[PDB]
Amino acid sequence: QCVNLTTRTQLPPAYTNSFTRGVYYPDKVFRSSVLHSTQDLFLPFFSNVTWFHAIHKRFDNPVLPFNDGVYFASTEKSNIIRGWIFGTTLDSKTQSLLIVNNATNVVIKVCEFQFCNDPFLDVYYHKNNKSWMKSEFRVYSSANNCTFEYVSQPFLMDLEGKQGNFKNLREFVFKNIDGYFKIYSKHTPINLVRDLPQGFSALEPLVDLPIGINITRFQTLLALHRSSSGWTAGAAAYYVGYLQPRTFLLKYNENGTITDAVDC
Amino acid sequence: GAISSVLNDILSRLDPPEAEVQIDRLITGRLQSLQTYVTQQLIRAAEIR
Amino acid sequence: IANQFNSAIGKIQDSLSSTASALGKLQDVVNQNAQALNTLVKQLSSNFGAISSVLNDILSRLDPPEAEVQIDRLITGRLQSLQTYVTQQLIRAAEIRASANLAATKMSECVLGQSKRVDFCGKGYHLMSFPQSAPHGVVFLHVTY
Amino acid sequence: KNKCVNFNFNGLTGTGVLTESNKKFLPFQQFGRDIADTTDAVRDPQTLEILDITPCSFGGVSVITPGTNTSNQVAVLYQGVNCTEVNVFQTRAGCLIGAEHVNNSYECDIPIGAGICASYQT
Amino acid sequence: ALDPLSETKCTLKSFTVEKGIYQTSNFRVQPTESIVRFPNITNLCPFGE
Amino acid sequence: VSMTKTSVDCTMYICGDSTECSNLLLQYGSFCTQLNRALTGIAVEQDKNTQEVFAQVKQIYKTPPIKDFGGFNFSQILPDPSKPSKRSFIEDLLFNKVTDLICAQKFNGLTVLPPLLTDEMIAQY
Amino acid sequence: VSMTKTSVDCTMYICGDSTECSNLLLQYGSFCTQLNRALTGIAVEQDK
Repeated sequence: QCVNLTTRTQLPPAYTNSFTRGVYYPDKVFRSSVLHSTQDLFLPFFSNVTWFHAIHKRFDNPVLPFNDGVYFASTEKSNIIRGWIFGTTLDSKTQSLLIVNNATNVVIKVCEFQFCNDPFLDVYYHKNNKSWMKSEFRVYSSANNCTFEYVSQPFLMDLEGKQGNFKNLREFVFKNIDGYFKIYSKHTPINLVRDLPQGFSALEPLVDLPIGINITRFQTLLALHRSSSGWTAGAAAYYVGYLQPRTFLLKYNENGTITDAVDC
Repeated sequence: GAISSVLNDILSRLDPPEAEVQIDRLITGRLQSLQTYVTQQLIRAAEIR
Repeated sequence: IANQFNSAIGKIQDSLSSTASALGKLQDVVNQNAQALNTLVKQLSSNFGAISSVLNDILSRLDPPEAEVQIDRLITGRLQSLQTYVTQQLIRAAEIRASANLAATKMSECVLGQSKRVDFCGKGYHLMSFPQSAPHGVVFLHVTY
Repeated sequence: KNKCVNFNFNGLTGTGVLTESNKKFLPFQQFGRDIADTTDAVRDPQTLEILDITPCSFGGVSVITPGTNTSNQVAVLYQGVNCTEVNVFQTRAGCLIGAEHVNNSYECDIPIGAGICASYQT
Repeated sequence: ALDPLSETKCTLKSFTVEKGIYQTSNFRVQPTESIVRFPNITNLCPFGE
Repeated sequence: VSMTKTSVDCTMYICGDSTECSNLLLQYGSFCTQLNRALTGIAVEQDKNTQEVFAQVKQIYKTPPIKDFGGFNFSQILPDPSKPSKRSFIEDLLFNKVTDLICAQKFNGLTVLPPLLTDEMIAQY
Repeated sequence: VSMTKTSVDCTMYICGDSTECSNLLLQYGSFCTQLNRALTGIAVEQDK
């Protein structure tokens, strides 16, 4: 909760450039064999994105401003990331949106949460009988005054620690417009070492959340393990970016999938 | 048809909604005058060709 | 004179098949018509200052007297937009009719007859012209000395 | 299906012919549109199908008749549409009713289109 | 509206129709019936309970 | 020579499927009528361009069955009867290099009128 | 032979020094974007 980790070490906010990232399907309108010009909140091409990671002596769980919207890209092996928490104060002073996975399903609700300096979901005593079950919950102490509750499709997250290169890529978009929270999700495998791969990806909707609360900040909830100050987190890398009102040319193929995009 | 022919004058006097009503007569009048110039250029261009 | 002509016609086939830009004169006619029609349709989506560009929306939302005010704005702009299209077509109609008259003059002088005009039937002394059909136009093969 | 109707799908309305096509929409995109920003297709909100929306048939109506002193005979011609309502024949220009088809070729008198002309004769 | 010949006379504003073809009207197909398709009623609150 | 034939309906283009919109359109007088007659006249003139250009003769001329011109090969410029649609070898390329779309516009409210003179008849001229 | 080439800007001419005024011009669609190509075509014909 309020106790900082022993091995956690601060690092300078290194930056890296994303190439085509920030392209998504604007809305439910389908189009094919046409080139459309969409003006909305986007991630500019070749724009510097923040460089963060979490390992066993550098663990990154800071607070970042949400502004109007943000882009998210990360690669996972043991799926360290549990979810995200959104809100103005990220505390019980007001309402806060929480998108997380408990290893059963994806829980989405808005309540008044007790803020912690270092929220996360920890586990301990693995050794043989790898365990990895929910025991100690450090994200928030209690919740109340819930104005929203939602349950998405079920999923089982495998938190078993893994080694080697990053075999997965997960790119999300988090934005709020006219009191309507929109979220995009794309999951594709990739062979990656560090930095980011070079390629194009078409982001797709995930869920529609007409929440309508003010979000000035957000956190990235991670999972910790030990074989809670002495608990570590597996090797993972995630990136954060800010969206700007930029115009892209979305090229729709015969099947409707976006082949490529260009920033004017 | 607008109260004044200056854009800064109408914007600093009438409200944004009221100025749009006057600006409509300014743009509508300027469009008819602008299109009239382009239409004459196309006709004059044909005579030159 | 046979080895020159037969070889010349061979160059027309090779140049015509290899070079697709020589016909841009005709492709421009199709482009101008396509752009004018595309723009003419896209103007219907604009609201023209009205609360909404859809008639059914203002009828099902605004009051009867409020809709009439909005219908006037939509009709006014849509009318002007259609006047612009017609105005442009009549002007372009004078350009195509002018080019058609030139094709008729060359057809009679260069093809049907033999003209002594300088560089009207093409560089050099004109001998004979063979017309060829092309979409929305005509092609002339001028044999010169 | 296959009829001119006034359709209301979710919050979308319009008049046109509903014909199921082979188009495949993105599962998260229910309604499609053409290059002109006008819906060319839709996905049934209930059943899984893709309905191509074709606006109902319409076109100009032309009257083919000889001079008043010649005769009062009339032949109606439709533009850009085949014979629907309805000597009922079809041409490339559209449905032509009230005239007889003659294979023999004659000099054009009343122009119609697509290399077809009409005249008042035996 | 009596006959298509009269439509030609009214279109020309004269009783004398010269040999030729003229456009007297525009044909349009009207809708046969209204169609309404809305999604399922799923996600119901059990008020019966 | 020829330009695309288009016929626009000022009643349908301005007011889609609207009775009230069409009633208020009558207050503007002949603006609608003029815009329809204007495009109608152009479509008629576009056909005149083909009559004053393509066909210069009232008779049909044919080549002899035996071709000896003295060593000149006109086969490329002349029509090939083996083709399904009569055209020469030069016209075959002219047709491929120069470029349904017209049907979609017809239903969108912009009518594409077919030309009076077909392309096949142009090849015969 | 050649006519004086003049390129008029419907964005600068219509609304001087006004962001709000220019906002109303977007409601008219291509009217501004269309007039720009009409004058540009005349300038190209002057060189030919």
